[PDB]
Amino acid sequence: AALVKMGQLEGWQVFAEPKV
Amino acid sequence: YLTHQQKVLRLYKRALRHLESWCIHRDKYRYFACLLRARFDEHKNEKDMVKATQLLREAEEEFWHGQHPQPYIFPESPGGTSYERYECYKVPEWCLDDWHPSEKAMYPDYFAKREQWKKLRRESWEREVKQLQEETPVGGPRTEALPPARKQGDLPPLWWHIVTRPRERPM
Amino acid sequence: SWDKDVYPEPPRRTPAPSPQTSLPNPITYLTKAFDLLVDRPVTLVREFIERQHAKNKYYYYHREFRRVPDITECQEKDVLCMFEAEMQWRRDYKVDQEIVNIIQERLKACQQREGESHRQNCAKELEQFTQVVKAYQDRYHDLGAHYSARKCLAKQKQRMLAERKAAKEA
Amino acid sequence: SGYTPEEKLRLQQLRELRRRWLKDQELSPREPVLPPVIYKTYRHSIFAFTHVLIPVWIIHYYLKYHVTTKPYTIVEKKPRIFPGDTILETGEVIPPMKEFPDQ
Amino acid sequence: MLKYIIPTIMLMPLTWLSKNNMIWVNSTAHSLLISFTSLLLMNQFGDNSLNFSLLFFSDSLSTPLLILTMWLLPLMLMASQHHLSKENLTRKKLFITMLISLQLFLIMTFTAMELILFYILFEATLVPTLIIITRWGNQGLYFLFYTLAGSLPLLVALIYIQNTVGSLNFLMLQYWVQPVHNSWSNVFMWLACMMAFMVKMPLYGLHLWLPKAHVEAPIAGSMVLAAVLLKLGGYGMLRITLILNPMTDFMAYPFIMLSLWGMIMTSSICLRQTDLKSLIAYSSVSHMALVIVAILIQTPWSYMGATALMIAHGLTSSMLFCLANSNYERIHSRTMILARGLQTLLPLMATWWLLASLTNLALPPTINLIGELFVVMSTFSWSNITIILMGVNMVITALYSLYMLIMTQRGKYTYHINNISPSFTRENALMSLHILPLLLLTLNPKIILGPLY
Amino acid sequence: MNMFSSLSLVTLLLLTMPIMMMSFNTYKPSNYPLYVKTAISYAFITSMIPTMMFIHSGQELIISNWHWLTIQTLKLSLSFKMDYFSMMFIPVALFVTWSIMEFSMWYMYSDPNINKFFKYLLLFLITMLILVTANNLFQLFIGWEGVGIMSFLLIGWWYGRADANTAALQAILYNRIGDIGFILAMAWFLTNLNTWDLQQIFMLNPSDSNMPLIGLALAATGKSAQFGLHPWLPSAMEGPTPVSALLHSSTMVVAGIFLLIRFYPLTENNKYIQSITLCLGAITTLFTAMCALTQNDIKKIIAFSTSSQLGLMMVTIGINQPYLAFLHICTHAFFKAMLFMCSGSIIHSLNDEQDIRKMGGLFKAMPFTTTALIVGSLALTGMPFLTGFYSKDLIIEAANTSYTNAWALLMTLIATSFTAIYSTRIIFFALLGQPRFPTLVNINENNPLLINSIKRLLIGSLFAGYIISNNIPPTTIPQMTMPYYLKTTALIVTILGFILALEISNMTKNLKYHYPSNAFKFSTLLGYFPTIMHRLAPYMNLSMSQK
Amino acid sequence: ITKDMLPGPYPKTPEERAAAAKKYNMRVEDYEPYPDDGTGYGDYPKLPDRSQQERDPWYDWDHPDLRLNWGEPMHWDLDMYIRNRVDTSPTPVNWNLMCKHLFGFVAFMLFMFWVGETYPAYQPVGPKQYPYNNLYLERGGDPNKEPEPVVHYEI
Amino acid sequence: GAHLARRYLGDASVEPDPLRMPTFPPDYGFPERKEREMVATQQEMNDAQLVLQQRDYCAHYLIRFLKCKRDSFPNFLACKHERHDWDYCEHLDYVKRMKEFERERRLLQRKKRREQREA
Ligand SMILES: CCCCCCCCCCCCO[C@@H]1O[C@H](CO)[C@@H](O[C@H]2O[C@H](CO)[C@@H](O)[C@H](O)[C@H]2O)[C@H](O)[C@H]1O
Ligand SMILES: *C(=O)CCCCCCCCCCCCC
Repeated sequence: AALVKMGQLEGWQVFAEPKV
Repeated sequence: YLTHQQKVLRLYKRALRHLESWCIHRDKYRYFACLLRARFDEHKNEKDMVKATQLLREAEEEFWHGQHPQPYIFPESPGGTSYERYECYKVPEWCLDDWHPSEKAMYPDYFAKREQWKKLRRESWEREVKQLQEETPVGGPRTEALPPARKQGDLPPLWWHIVTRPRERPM
Repeated sequence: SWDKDVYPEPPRRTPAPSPQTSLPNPITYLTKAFDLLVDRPVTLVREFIERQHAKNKYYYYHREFRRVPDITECQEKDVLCMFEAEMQWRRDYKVDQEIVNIIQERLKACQQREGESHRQNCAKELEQFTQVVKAYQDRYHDLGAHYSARKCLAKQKQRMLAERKAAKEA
Repeated sequence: SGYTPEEKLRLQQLRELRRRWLKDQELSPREPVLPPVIYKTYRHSIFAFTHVLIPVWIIHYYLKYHVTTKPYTIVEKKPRIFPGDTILETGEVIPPMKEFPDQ
Repeated sequence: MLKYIIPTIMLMPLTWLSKNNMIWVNSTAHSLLISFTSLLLMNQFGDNSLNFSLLFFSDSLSTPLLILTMWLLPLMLMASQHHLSKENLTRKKLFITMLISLQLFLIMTFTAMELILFYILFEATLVPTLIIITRWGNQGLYFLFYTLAGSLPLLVALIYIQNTVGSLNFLMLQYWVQPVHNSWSNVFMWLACMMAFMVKMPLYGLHLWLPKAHVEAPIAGSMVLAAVLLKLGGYGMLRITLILNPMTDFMAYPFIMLSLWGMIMTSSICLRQTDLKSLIAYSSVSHMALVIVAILIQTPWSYMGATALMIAHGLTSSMLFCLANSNYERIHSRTMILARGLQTLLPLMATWWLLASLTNLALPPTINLIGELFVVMSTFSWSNITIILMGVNMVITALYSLYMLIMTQRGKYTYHINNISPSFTRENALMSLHILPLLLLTLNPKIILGPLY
Repeated sequence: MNMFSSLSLVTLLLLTMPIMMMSFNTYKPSNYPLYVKTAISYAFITSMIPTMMFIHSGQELIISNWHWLTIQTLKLSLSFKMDYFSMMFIPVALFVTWSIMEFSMWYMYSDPNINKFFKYLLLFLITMLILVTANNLFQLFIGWEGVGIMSFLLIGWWYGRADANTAALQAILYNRIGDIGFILAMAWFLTNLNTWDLQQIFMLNPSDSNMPLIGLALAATGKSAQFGLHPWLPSAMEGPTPVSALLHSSTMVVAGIFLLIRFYPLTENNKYIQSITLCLGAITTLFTAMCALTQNDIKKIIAFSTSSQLGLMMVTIGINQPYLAFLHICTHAFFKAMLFMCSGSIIHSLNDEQDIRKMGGLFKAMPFTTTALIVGSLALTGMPFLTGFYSKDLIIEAANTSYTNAWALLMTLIATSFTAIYSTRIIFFALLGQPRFPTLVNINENNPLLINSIKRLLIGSLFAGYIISNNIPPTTIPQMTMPYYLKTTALIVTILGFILALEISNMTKNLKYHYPSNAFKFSTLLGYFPTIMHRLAPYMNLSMSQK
Repeated sequence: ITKDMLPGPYPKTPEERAAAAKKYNMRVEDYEPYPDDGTGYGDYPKLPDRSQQERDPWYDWDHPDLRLNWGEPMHWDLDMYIRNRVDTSPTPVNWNLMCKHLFGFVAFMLFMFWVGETYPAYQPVGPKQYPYNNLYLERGGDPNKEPEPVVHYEI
Repeated sequence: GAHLARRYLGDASVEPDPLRMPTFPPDYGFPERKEREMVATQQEMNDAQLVLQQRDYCAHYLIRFLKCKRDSFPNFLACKHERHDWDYCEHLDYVKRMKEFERERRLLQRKKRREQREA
């Protein structure tokens, strides 16, 4: 929960879209 | 653990010693020591053993009130100022087995006699062990008293560490 | 033997003896024994050694580091220029440490030398020590173990901005 | 409250061995078998030379030519100057104090 | 560094190609020669480090650790060759090879210029270490926890830093370091960059693997573990803190509290330890808690003290394990109270016990005291109140150091122990090779003060 | 200057030579103790030459010969302060040690480790001279902790005896608690000033010196066994008698006072610190003098006598008379060392009996030990014109006429009366009366080593105070005007103490039973502080450590 | 040694008590485990909380300095109760009276020192007088700033 | 002394305060007061390296004694008269401070008497 809230605020990608 | 007699005699000695610490001077101690003996002689022939125990109990409570906070202690007694002073100087005899032969050669006569004792120890061990087996009831000893040697030529069982213990002033 | 300007000593003034007694002074007879027994043989041995050093004379030099551009002139992330500025700043940092050490030794020598009158007679040395310690503190204090020319420059700019802001306030 | 005959006998037997053991700790005449005012002045003279004179030569050499050759290594408290004194370095004479009130 | 890597590698062919009975003579003689040449690394400059190539470098921090590492290998060989006497030849040679490969990884670890190269070698040191302790030891959760909470997060953080900064070369990071701004993601980067080193120090609260490890390890394993392996954590933190500012200002607080309190706790525990090897292991936790504090407050004085403490502890703690091992090889027990009054039976070995104890309690002017003093001065500026905790720790340390000396060396000897043979020349030489260099470093302390000097 | 400095250092170097030659270099095990005694004898002579030069012209030196380490802006050099305090103390310490070493040659004759004993005594002396000549705090700390370690090794000399080891560890414990204050002072001076050198500390002369001086006072409390950290000094009697003589006179115990004397330029201006040191000294001198009134071990009485005198020195610090405190150090060394050697003479002749209740009747049986004991006792009690009168009497006058804490002044005067009582106690029970010792009489003091060592200290306890006080330059303005009842207070309270003590000691011969009052038990058991504290604190710490 | 002869978990049924008591060379009546709380004593016996100093010094102990016999169960806190550490011997004065007397003495002294500070002794004299403006320059005063003079007169 | 019983048990208003005094002008009741003369100069006391607490109105006698003590070495008994002159001068100095205390005491008593008289 604390991590999930942190990721929402910081925009941490779970399944990050390929970029490079 | 101690009989009633042994407790009365141990209090008598302890009371006298603490009295000595108070009086200091020998004439004064002699006077009060005789009064203390007269107190022990007052109830010497007490038959009622309930009365006698009560007398001993009160005696020990009176002793606790009257004891010296700093009684005299013989220098080498436990708690004395020389107690265990020389323990650092007591080296066990088995250390001699590890001497370099050049160290042993400075004392030929001593180390020759030392072999004889080691031989005497080895040849006696089996008979000492056998003696203790045939005198020990089934279940092991009930006390720590050891027996003497009962034949001629036998040595009392478990003698080595008593006979060859370090001297009290080893240097 | 050393630069008397860098490590100054005031002129010495020993008073001439004025003995008002008739007993001989044992310290004068021990001085002559010392000169005869200790000093002279020691001097002879040294004179022999110095003769050998004279036969073989060779020299060493004090390394001179040319000046290179400061960290203020280095472009961001330009390691080649930053490396030379950083190394120079470290050399200057080490030299400033020894400058403070020189001024501290002046102060300490003055205290012992002036004796009971040191509180009044060492005012100049105390004042100079006070100023140099301030300047050293401004340059280098509070930088941390990972100090650098960059962090020193950032500290300077913070101080300069505060001074500029205080000048306007006045 | 005495020894039982058993206790008496064991102590006697241990006593005999202990005394024989103690006697055997005595050294024989040959053991240990080792491998192969003038005097009062000599020791004091040799001791003075090796422990005072030689160290003072080393120390005096050390201080004179290595320690005092560096700045502020040996710092003297400057000599006291009293009125009336004469300074060797310059020859200056220090004027006497004023005249005291009678006391 | 190739002048040290290659000869160290050649110790392996030497050991395997040596005559059957010369394996200890050849490996010890030639590892001492390598240790001798390691003094060439003391070509250190006031401004620049000694940068050999694109892979390896040596500053004033890694040099003393390198010299300590290369000195320890010959000492470990002497300490081991008695209890490995009955092992067969091939297992003797395999044990020596493990020690050589551990030195090979260590010297490269302390000189790796790139942090990811450091990380790989930093983890390779565990392979020979665990083999040594298990295969020649006396008789899971921490491996799993350490990798989960230490090793793996460190790998991700280093890889992340390289993507962002573009490099992990330590020289490059000195010029491209950017400040770490407050953010939840940076809090995890900070912890990911430090937890692997804190576990290895160990940090108080993460320390219970160390007494367990020392109890199981053979003498050589305890020597390298106590002298060098713990200092990988200290060395790693001294390097990686370069790129963690200014976030270290507040992130250090919980770890400073753990160390300052942990100092007193582990020192106190030493008073009640019944096993010598556990007592020394807890003593190391106490000493290393001072190094953690010194690294975290990062002042010039604390870094000089931290470097001296790491070197001084390495010699002292290693010497204490060797002293305890010399008793174990006679009485075959680690219990401290079992064999007492040993000064009566082994007079010279009691002198080693005294000297080792005196350095352990940091008697001036030993480098144990110099390092400890510098940290005490630096933490006093950090907060004057810390002097109370530091002072109390000095008291308790002297208590357990002298308690260990008094319990084993003084009092009456134990009657029934009659196999206390005189000290061998091998053991006396081993002790003097710890304490002589340690006491000689008092004459020239500047070479173990690190790059902040 | 060249002869002054060379001879100052050769005094120290000469003392390390017997240690250096222990590494097989013409080392004569034959008579190593005699070799070490001769070195002390020659070191004393060479140290007299710099002292004479200082007495003459007041010459003073700082020798910073060797540069050891530079930590940025902090240079550490091996530096020696050959000043007033060093020039007077070193000759006194060497003179006393010379006698203690010659005494030890007879006292420790049978000890199989006689050579190791003299090595330790010599190391004890070297580490103490490092302490007193130190010019920087780090160098002082080397000597400070060096004497502490040598006390541990010498207190626990008979290491097979459990009480010896306990007493030795106790000394380390209490001294290390004081060393918290020592490192506190070092940390403050480095941070606030930028130095550990005494010269720069006195030149900057900080005004907010409460914290550094509290730290220094705490260090003095442990090392000089002031109240709170005092129990270790009486327990140090576990060591052989020569150790106590050196520990209690010219080493260890006075290092705490010496540290505060060296920092008088700072304490001169801190009235808060003067108050604290005054009160601490007053309770120490009174409390330990009370404990000595009921002790029966002759070495414990003299140990509590030292603590009481150390308290008086601490009082002198607190009234801002650092030079009188130093003079008491020097005078006290002469007769306190002699008293321990007289006690060892008695103890040796009665086969290691130390309880005065088993002595008596020795006045005629040991005439030379008796003479030294009476001379030593009279010096201690401030008998006019003996060595002790030239410091103690001035200290009482200075305290009487000072702007001072009144209760502290009172406690100090009472302790002066108590000094007479426990001095009377030793003389009465040891020398007078009838023999109370065993029947096989082995009393013999006709050994030249015994007579000569005591004799040199007996001469010291007669004229040293007069000789020293007439050579030292004045550094204060002594208070010489006061009412007759303040001028003679020390003499009166000392005489009343003798009168009171003789009455009580003569009551012991009456044929009347004797019951213990709460006050008697309080004195006998040292105010209960060791009993409560040495069981409670070890229990609390040890019990929490396991869990 | 075997697992049966090593310490075990807290004993539940009385039969485990008998086996534990024989393991520790004690009779079943004397054997008593520690409370079955969470500490982790197991079935290790709880023995009297007495220092080794209280044991008879004249008996021929197998360990004279520890006053222990071979095979006899060791107190859990034996290393705290050795003769070098915590003593629990009877004292001639009751423990509570010792504490009150000691604390009463320290409290009284600290109080009197406070009183002595508030009413200090001193002699009937005025302040000591110094020349040259109370030695303004000697005390380090600024020579460029003129000091406000202090004047002393005869009496 | 008795003077402490007065201040602490009796009336402190009429007893001098050692820290505060003098609390009256130095010329009150004193028509034309001569200043104390200092014989030794600042340079002389500086050059002699007198301790600061010794640099009082008797310093010139101390300077004289210290010079004699230096010129008579090794005779450490040769300057008794000079030592006494310094000792006596300090005695006169102390008496002056005793008079200052007494003068302040009588003035405080005088102030008390007037206040009653004005009341
Ligand atoms: C320089 C002068 C020094 C003087 C020091 C004086 C202060 C120190 C002594 C304080 C004693 C206080 O004692 C306090 O009261 C009494 C005894 O007094 C004690 O308690 C008990 O003492 C005695 C003996 O059992 C009983 O008669 C009393 O009835 C009872 O109360 C308390 O345990 C203690 O709290
Ligand atoms: C008068 O000349 C002053 C000097 C006299 C000393 C006074 C004696 C001590 C007083 C005790 C009272 C306690 C109150 C704190």
